[PDB]
Amino acid sequence: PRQVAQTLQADVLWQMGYTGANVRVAVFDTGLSEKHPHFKNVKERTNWTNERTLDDGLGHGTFVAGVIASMRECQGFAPDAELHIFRVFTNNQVSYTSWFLDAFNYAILKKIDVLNLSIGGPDFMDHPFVDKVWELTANNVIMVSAIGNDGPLYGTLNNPADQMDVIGVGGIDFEDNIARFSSRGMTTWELPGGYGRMKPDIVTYGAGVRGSGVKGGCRALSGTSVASPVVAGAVTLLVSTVQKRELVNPASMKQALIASARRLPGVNMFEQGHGKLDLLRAYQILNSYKPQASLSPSYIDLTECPYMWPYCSQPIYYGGMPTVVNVTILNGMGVTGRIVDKPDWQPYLPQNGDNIEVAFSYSSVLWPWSGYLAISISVTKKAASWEGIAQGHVMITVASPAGAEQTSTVKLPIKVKIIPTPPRSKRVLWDQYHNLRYPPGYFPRDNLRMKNDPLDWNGDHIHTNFRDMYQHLRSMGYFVEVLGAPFTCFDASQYGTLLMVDSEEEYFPEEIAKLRRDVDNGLSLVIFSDWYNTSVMRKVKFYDENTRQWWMPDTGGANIPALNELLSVWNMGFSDGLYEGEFTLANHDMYYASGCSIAKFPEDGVVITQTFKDQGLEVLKQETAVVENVPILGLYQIPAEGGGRIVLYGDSNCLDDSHRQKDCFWLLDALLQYTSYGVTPPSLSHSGNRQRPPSGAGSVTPERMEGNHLHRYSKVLEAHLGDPKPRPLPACPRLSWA
Amino acid sequence: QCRNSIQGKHLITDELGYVCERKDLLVNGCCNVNVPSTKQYCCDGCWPNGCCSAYEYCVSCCLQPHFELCLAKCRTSSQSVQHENTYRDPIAKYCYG
Ligand SMILES: *[C@@H]1O[C@H](CO)[C@@H](O[C@@H]2O[C@H](CO)[C@@H](O[C@@H]3O[C@H](CO)[C@@H](O)[C@H](O)[C@@H]3O)[C@H](O)[C@H]2NC(C)=O)[C@H](O)[C@H]1NC(C)=O
Ligand SMILES: [Ca+2]
Repeated sequence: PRQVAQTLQADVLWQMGYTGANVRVAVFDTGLSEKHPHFKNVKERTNWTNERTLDDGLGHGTFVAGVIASMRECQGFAPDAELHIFRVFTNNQVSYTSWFLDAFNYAILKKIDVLNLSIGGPDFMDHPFVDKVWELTANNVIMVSAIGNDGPLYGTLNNPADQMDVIGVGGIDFEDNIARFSSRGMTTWELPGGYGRMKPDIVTYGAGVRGSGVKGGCRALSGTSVASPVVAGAVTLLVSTVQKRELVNPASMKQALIASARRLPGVNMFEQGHGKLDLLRAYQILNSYKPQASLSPSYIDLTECPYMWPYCSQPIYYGGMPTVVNVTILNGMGVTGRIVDKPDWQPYLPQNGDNIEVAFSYSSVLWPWSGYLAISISVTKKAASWEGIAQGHVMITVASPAGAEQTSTVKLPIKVKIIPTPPRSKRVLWDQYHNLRYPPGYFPRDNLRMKNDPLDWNGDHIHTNFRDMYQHLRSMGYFVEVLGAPFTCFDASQYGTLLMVDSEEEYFPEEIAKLRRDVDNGLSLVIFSDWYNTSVMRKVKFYDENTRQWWMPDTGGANIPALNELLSVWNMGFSDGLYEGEFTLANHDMYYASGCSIAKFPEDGVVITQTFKDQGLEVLKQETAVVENVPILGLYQIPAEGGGRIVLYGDSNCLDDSHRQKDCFWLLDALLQYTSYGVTPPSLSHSGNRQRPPSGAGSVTPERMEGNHLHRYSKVLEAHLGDPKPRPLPACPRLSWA
Repeated sequence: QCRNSIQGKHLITDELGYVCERKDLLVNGCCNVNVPSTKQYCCDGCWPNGCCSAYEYCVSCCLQPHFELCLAKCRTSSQSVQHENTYRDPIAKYCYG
């Protein structure tokens, strides 16, 4: 049978006397048995749950500990590792963040070198937890964490594996293929204004790996909760191999794993990281390593890929939104660093490297053991018609305390592709600014049937849970840039269409006025709405165990009252009735997951309506009812000459990737064609499902649920708690190109 | 040699009590006493209830006339949160009493 440790040539390092000796490993899991025979060096087991037992009822903590440090019948990487067992989950995999805080305090107290966290969470706004993790890494704790078992959907990264100071470990099968369960995508802390970093850091074997059984023997498990312990054991063995232990810090260890990693062919860097763990090359790199700074990715090649997806899925032109690469600076010279000067952007005149201007944003202090360097790359005015590879290198001098500063000068190659600006139509502005989501507040699932996932938490970015939709658009020719700022902060003459999908945010009055001016000037709007209903919202309240609190939705599927405030300037509106069911449009199947209807639409709209199920009645009184002629989609061209277009659709799940049933990528393509070219889509204007556009007369308009708390998580509304009002319009972000 | 609060993004507190920026940290782990910004046992930002906006100032106030004890007691813990994921005092999340 398979031996995970042997397959990664852990034996070749066992022959050298390096077996994880004098390396402290902590396992944050469901616990371990008292006298498990697969371990010789389990120092202590601690229970931080409310269940009165240190033992492992599920067998997960035992398997993790075995993979890391098993000696019998299925060996771990570091048999001589000092195992520390932290039972912070119950038999059902339930853990309170306060228990995590206490356990992490304990871990820092014990000075553990490697910490495996196989089960994370989507709540990266759990500020006590994230502060604790930063505190942990700052204290010289190499934290290996599983990126999560919520793949292959992008935007599914789990905290703390998504932190710059934590080794995120994804899962491959023993054939070196990324495991289906393995989480993917960029970090989403930085949305909407920013861009996400590169995760996972590395990917190792996490499917079918044999590990210790609860009482003995071995059994096969799967998940990044399995890949994470493999990397943790490999890191423990590597720590034992290095001669100078002072050279071993989270940054140096991460850098050894990053440089020695074997790049998987055909896998983008946001699925694999730098590659699969290579233990022997990692040993060699640690052997030759000296304290230095480095960059993840270490080069910015918007051409070389699939490794550099999404950065190669489109080239950069003039007038495009700045291309932001969040480069993780790994500084092995000290826990705190400092960028010495404004990084020196040295272009290459010989090969046309001066067609790029690179602005730099970055940490004032590089901490803990790392930091960020957001490089905003923008073409110049001269290159607005110049195709080609612009090449330069960004020289970053990271300095760290000693007396002389530990100057590490790092070259960041920047090899970007450049093209002339596309027409208005090809450029699509995806609205990220008006998206609200979990972690912060309870924004319910866009599909009420999906009881398993009751939160909208996958970022809703074109590279996170709309990755399939974005890839579809790229294959369709659309260049999809992201609006991370209010409507007032983008040149509407650049874009033919603005795509607002499952928007939960409010709107500034200045935002509404500017958007109306944009629409009159030629900007188009594609508003993929989602369900809203005060009664369904009240019935869909759920008990969050993490907080031990009864959560009510802050808004429905989409902020239908706010969207109606925005749309009132065009006489349009949305209803509050829940509707659902399979249907068809222009010979294409569909699925209305959980959406609202168009309560109010002007007379000249090219509307389409069909029959669905009154899912609101199902939610409230568990009854059944089919609703005749529920308008779900509406088209409207503004009469003003050179005016925009507005498409209204009631559900957002046909584009999301979370739990897709059917596909409307065809319909979104048609709607973008409508909003960017004017030609009417026959799939809806010659459809037999047309009808008189509604009027909203007599139908009570949806209202914000009494006592809602959306203002607590709104960039637009102040947390006034009494008649909340929009904040003053914020100043548009600006960059000083270097 | 001084046992310094390794965590500090900006500040550092040694076993003596000096709170110093990260630019004023000596090789032996001690803070730069000569620089005026290095004041020891500084309770700056510490509210009367015993909570401070900075972990290192929390440690320094906790060291007022135990270094590991102050380091541990000033880390955000179970009692520092309500509903498990929100501070009972975000502006003073580091409490020594
Ligand atoms: C690259 O990734 C990093 C890590 O996620 C991003 O760092 C975050 O950047 C924001 C900037 O908006 C920082 O905001 C903070 O705001 C407070 C407000 O008082 C300010 O006092 C802080 O000094 C800081 O500016 C945030 O702290 C920071 N987070 C971390 C962990 O460093 C960064 O935004 C990304 N680069 C982009 C999006 O260009
Ligand atoms: Ca959304």
